[PDB]
This record gives sequence, C-alpha cells and structure tokens, in this order.
Amino acid sequence: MIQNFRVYYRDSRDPVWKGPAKLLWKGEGAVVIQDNSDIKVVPRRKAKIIRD
Amino acid sequence: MIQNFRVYYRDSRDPVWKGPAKLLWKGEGAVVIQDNSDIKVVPRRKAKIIRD
Repeated sequence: MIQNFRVYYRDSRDPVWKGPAKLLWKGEGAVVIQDNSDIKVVPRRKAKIIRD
Repeated sequence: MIQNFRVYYRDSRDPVWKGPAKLLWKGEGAVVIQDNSDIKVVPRRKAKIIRD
C-alpha cells in the first residue's frame, strides 16, 4: 500500500537527477515509476524514495 | 492481490509468443512481468493473462 511517495532518478543522457516521479512497483533493487505518461524501470541504485 | 497467474508475450526479434512469465504490475494497457532474472515492461496488446 504505497501512500503518497515521490522518487527522483538520473537519466542516461546526464548523471544529474530528474524531476520527481510516482512510486508504483517496489521489490528487489528496482523500482517502477511514471514521470510523463510512460512507465519505465529504474535501478534502485539510481532512484531515491522520498516521502510526500 | 495476484494469486497464481501466468503471461505469454511476443519478442521484438520474432512475432512468435515466448515462454510463460510472472504477472507483477497491472494497470493500464501495460503489464510488468519477469521471465528470467530481469523485470521488463510489455504492452498489454502483446501479452495475454492466463490462469494457473
């Protein structure tokens, strides 16, 4: 049950972090999120779980 | 709460279906699954929800 949680992540075109995203799937060292209208997979090592 | 469900999917190298997979995320016309030890996203139009 994920309440209001946000996630930041780095892109492959730039080691800088990217805007916040929505946390959907959560299990091993991987987290599925959604920034625009497209869901993608991001290694947990390149994502950070922030609270809202 | 996904009980025991399997999913088949076509690869981009061949329009033929691929072995069964595990159903994890389920929402819009997209379904996250896991065949080997790697989770990926597959359009619902290229996946089929089978029961186990």
